[PDB]
Amino acid sequence: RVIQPGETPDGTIGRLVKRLGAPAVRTATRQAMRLMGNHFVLGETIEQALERGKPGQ
Amino acid sequence: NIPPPFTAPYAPDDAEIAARLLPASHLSPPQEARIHRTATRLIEAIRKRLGGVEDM
Repeated sequence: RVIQPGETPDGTIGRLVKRLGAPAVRTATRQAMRLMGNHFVLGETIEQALERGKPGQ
Repeated sequence: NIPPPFTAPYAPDDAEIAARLLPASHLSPPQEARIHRTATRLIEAIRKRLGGVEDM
């Protein structure tokens, strides 16, 4: 999509952006990305998760 | 002409000062809209986030 400027900040992310500012929200998202990638073993199916979490270890 | 040695009342009444400053502070809505935007952008940049003493 193309994002028109001056969009009223609604939604959970919009309200967050209004309170913290867009760049902090981007920073918080990247941290959440580190947390999701490091502390969770996830996949679309269980086989994908199980393959991801693999370690002769 | 060189001004006289500076002597202003040391501690005048706050209210009388505010009575002049409050109306003169008025800005038109496009003026306020521009200030709001510039300030928002300046503050958001500051919240991007090593930093400073306040952070420590």
